[PDB]
Amino acid sequence: PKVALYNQNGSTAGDIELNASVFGIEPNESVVFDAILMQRASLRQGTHKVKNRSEVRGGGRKPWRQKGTGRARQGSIRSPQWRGGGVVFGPTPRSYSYKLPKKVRRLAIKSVLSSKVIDNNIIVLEDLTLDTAKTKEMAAILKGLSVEKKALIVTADANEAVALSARNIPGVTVVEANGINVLDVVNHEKLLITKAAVEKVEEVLA
Amino acid sequence: MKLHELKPSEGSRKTRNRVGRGIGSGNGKTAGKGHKGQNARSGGGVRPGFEGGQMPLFQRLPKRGFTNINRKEYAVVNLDKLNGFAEGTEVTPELLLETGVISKLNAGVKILGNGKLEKKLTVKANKFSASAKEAVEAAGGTAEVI
Amino acid sequence: PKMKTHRGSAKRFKKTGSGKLKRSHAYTSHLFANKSQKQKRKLRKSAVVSAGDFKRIKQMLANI
Amino acid sequence: PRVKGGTVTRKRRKKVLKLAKGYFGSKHTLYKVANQQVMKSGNYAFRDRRQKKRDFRKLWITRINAAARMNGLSYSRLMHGLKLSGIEVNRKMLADLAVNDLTAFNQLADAAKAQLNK
RNA sequence: GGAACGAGGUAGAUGAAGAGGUCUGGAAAGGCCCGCCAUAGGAGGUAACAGCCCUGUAGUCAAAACUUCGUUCUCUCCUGA
RNA sequence: GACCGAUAGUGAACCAGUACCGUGAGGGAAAGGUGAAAAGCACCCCGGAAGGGGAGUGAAAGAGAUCCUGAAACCGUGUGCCUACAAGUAGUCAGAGCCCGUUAACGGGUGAUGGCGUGCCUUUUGUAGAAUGAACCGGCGAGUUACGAUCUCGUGCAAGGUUAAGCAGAAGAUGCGGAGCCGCAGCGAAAGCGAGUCUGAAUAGGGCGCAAGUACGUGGUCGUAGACCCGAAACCAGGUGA
RNA sequence: UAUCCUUGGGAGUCAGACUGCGAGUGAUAAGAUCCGUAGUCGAAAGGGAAACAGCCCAGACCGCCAGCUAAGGUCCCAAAGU
RNA sequence: AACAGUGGUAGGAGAGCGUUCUAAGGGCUGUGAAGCCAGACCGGAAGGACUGGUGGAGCGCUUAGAAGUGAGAAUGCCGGUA
Ligand SMILES: [K+]
Ligand SMILES: [K+]
Ligand SMILES: [K+]
Ligand SMILES: [K+]
Ligand SMILES: [K+]
Ligand SMILES: [K+]
Ligand SMILES: [K+]
Ligand SMILES: [K+]
Ligand SMILES: [K+]
Ligand SMILES: [K+]
Ligand SMILES: [K+]
Ligand SMILES: [K+]
Ligand SMILES: [K+]
Ligand SMILES: [Mg+2]
Ligand SMILES: [Mg+2]
Ligand SMILES: [Mg+2]
Ligand SMILES: [Mg+2]
Ligand SMILES: [Mg+2]
Ligand SMILES: [Mg+2]
Ligand SMILES: [Mg+2]
Ligand SMILES: [Mg+2]
Ligand SMILES: [Mg+2]
Ligand SMILES: [Mg+2]
Ligand SMILES: [Mg+2]
Ligand SMILES: [Mg+2]
Ligand SMILES: [Mg+2]
Ligand SMILES: [Mg+2]
Ligand SMILES: [Mg+2]
Ligand SMILES: [Mg+2]
Ligand SMILES: [Mg+2]
Ligand SMILES: [Mg+2]
Ligand SMILES: [Mg+2]
Ligand SMILES: [Mg+2]
Ligand SMILES: [Mg+2]
Ligand SMILES: [Mg+2]
Ligand SMILES: [Mg+2]
Ligand SMILES: [Mg+2]
Ligand SMILES: [Mg+2]
Ligand SMILES: [Mg+2]
Ligand SMILES: [Mg+2]
Ligand SMILES: [Mg+2]
Ligand SMILES: [Mg+2]
Ligand SMILES: [Mg+2]
Ligand SMILES: [Mg+2]
Ligand SMILES: [Mg+2]
Ligand SMILES: [Mg+2]
Ligand SMILES: [Mg+2]
Ligand SMILES: [Mg+2]
Ligand SMILES: [Mg+2]
Ligand SMILES: [Mg+2]
Ligand SMILES: [Mg+2]
Ligand SMILES: [Mg+2]
Ligand SMILES: [Mg+2]
Ligand SMILES: [Mg+2]
Ligand SMILES: [Mg+2]
Ligand SMILES: [Mg+2]
Ligand SMILES: [Mg+2]
Ligand SMILES: [Mg+2]
Ligand SMILES: [Mg+2]
Repeated sequence: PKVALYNQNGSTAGDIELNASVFGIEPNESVVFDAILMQRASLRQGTHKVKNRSEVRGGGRKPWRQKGTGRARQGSIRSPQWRGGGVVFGPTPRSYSYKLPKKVRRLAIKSVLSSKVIDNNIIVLEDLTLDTAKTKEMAAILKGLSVEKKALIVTADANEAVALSARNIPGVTVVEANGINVLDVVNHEKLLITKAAVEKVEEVLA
Repeated sequence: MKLHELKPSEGSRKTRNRVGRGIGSGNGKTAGKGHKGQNARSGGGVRPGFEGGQMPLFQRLPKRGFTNINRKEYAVVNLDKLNGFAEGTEVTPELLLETGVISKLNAGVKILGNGKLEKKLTVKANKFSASAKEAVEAAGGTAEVI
Repeated sequence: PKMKTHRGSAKRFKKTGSGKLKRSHAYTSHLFANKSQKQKRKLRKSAVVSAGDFKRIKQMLANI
Repeated sequence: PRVKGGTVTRKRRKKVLKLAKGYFGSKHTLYKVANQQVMKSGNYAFRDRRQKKRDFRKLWITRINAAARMNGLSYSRLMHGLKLSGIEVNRKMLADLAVNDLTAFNQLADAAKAQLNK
């Protein structure tokens, strides 16, 4: 669909036409949900462990004879009902990652991109060239574009000055065109793409 | 979508059943295992196909046959699949594999005679059924053994 | 790990087009003096695994 | 993540103990016996809400019988006579009159006697 | 076996911006109203929760000595159809 | 770090492989928290001291040394109602009297007396059971995870569906990667033939076929793993002891 | 009258008890034992049979200080006929 | 709306309550967080508030996610105390 093409300063320099196959689809809310869960699951480190009765120190001998003492029968001081005993089940190191079908991955990214167009949270820029890598300048540009809350800045190639300038601002992430992902798109309110980046995204997705 | 208003597809996710969490659940105490016996025990139950010492089914019945070491299985292609191609196309095994009419080649391509063919094709294949070779030739084509 | 096929069963049974198990008959080894020709003709042919048995053994041939 | 037992256990058990206030000795103090007694109290309360309706009807009949016999009728004949007269005043109300307004009760008893003496 | 050159390791150095006002308070890092820095909004500390108080952080520097890696020369060795 | 937070997490947050136990090999604990700062209570008083009451410090001392919080069992002091003719699974429903006054409700406490009423759990044909288990209170304490299988549901794509290792990339998403896997064709022991095929001498008859899957997710169940938790007597290996 | 069948997922059960009726075993004993048949218990509280799983009556979603009945009852305990 | 139904062990099925952690959003809190104590409040249940006291720094709520997710019994284990 058609959107306003801005500059760094915040003046409108005509209207770019986005690819309707990428930016104009009906968002599939079920695949977006699946894509978010999957991505959040993939971030999990899963480094958790407990000692079962075998792994707890000691506990080899039978605490006391089977019969005659008047006590409950016990096999080990580290049996799970004992204080200081092994855990039954409990966490073990594991991955939480899984892969959705590639077509579902594509539909998820197109859905959230096309959702940003519907919500009018897509700011297509002519270019984003910070001369000096300065955070004050990046902050001024974002005020210039009325970007109050969070924002994902999307450059075509790895822009050093933009990446450095935005690094320290809370809630402002910078990615290349290839580094766009569902979770980053959905988590940031505004999506600031350059014209070069939009072309690079449309190359892959369409 | 919003991260603060996520919702799964209806019927995509159920709550897991947790046994042995009190009587109200209906799987309290015995955890749905009933009372006593081998099936209620931890690690319990007999191995698959065990009939409590009655001679098992598999063991009552005879072994049959052998596996041929040199068995050829062909990637079969019915006539209805060949209708996808336009007239004048030399339908080779490489073309069928590249277009994805067949997924794997195996011993080779056999053309079989289910469905209709209404395309003049130079079908090149390892094998043909009698009816397939007829149907290719009948509609102007050339069945070629390769 | 991967579930192991019951190899004894894989040598006796075979899956049909609609997912039934084809089987041979028992009583087809010896002692043919003690069986009628009618019995022998019928035991020669193949049969299906019954519903009750199929429930018991289906997973043992899952990989086939 | 680990879930400690935490506060849920104390909260649940304490509510049972507050329901057991006034019970004797350990039955208001200790969770296990308080729990049993609160449960038993439930069975009894359910049963007795039913028995209450039996016990009050029994009480009203006794009082109607006493008042009837002051008017020279048994309860059996009074109720027969009231049924024949088509008086549909229930036993609660008849027993209320028997205590509170015996002259009104006597009129109803006279109405019953009129039907019986037919 | 030696030298030279480069990049690391084993100590460190430098390092932007608010005691802003006011309100509660034992104390302000908190509230309210205002600034400012940011290649630094990692973190820990500080009388309650601190980018701007301290130790720091980003960035940029630094080694007498021992040590690791690389490179070049030296050095050493050597006909293959 | 969708790991633990002092019965957890290492056996060990603390002078722990210590103390303690054992001839020895060997077994193997318990035990964290004053305060922002010691400003760690000068001085007076009772007491031999301990301990306390003032005073002072502090935001707080009912933060004063196993000194943050401080549950329950358990032990006490005070007293509103009841209680010395009563037969009690201890309540419940009915109910005066007396004493109160609330999250203000056809309220709260107590309970003379009346009716009814043999705890809970387990295990059983059947248990108030003179079967089992629990002194009480607190904490801890049991269907899990991985990889396969299968079914239901969901989603994507659909006669197709899907990549694995790996490479690049935050330990990420994702891109690339089609090797491989399942399905679209079956029948037959097999050669093989193929909408059929096998049996058979047979155009016969009969068997099995003909006339939506797949990738991923949640859930149910199954397999292999200790596989819901606790429990033997024993077996074997290497040591330690006259 | 509203069940029934088929396919697939998940079970539990394989100690039963008494009562009536029909039989065996026994001694035409057993609260015995073993079948058949129906019920109840099991897994069913309520009313009756003093008390009393299995008998008689009857199936408790919850509330009521309404009413009619069942078995069983109506002198007093104890509701209703001296 | 009408009509009918709603005892239940093993067991199947469904709908929910609460706990810790995470994400996102939105809040509370030294003008007093969690915890603890008390109450005559609210919901069909699991449970949830409100008020006051103690406490002295953290914690809800919404939606989704993940589980060391719920104890009264194991002659259970440890502690305390009868
Ligand atoms: K079950
Ligand atoms: K320990
Ligand atoms: K008292
Ligand atoms: K009583
Ligand atoms: K005994
Ligand atoms: K046929
Ligand atoms: K599908
Ligand atoms: K599954
Ligand atoms: K299992
Ligand atoms: K019988
Ligand atoms: K409080
Ligand atoms: K558990
Ligand atoms: K116990
Ligand atoms: Mg061991
Ligand atoms: Mg442990
Ligand atoms: Mg059940
Ligand atoms: Mg239980
Ligand atoms: Mg049991
Ligand atoms: Mg049994
Ligand atoms: Mg069983
Ligand atoms: Mg033979
Ligand atoms: Mg924790
Ligand atoms: Mg607990
Ligand atoms: Mg009644
Ligand atoms: Mg400095
Ligand atoms: Mg100031
Ligand atoms: Mg504080
Ligand atoms: Mg603690
Ligand atoms: Mg420890
Ligand atoms: Mg010694
Ligand atoms: Mg205090
Ligand atoms: Mg403190
Ligand atoms: Mg304390
Ligand atoms: Mg007296
Ligand atoms: Mg007397
Ligand atoms: Mg017995
Ligand atoms: Mg006794
Ligand atoms: Mg026993
Ligand atoms: Mg005992
Ligand atoms: Mg206990
Ligand atoms: Mg031996
Ligand atoms: Mg020796
Ligand atoms: Mg010696
Ligand atoms: Mg029987
Ligand atoms: Mg008997
Ligand atoms: Mg019969
Ligand atoms: Mg039973
Ligand atoms: Mg029944
Ligand atoms: Mg009865
Ligand atoms: Mg009775
Ligand atoms: Mg019973
Ligand atoms: Mg009547
Ligand atoms: Mg009477
Ligand atoms: Mg029911
Ligand atoms: Mg009913
Ligand atoms: Mg279930
Ligand atoms: Mg907490
Ligand atoms: Mg409060
Ligand atoms: Mg648990």
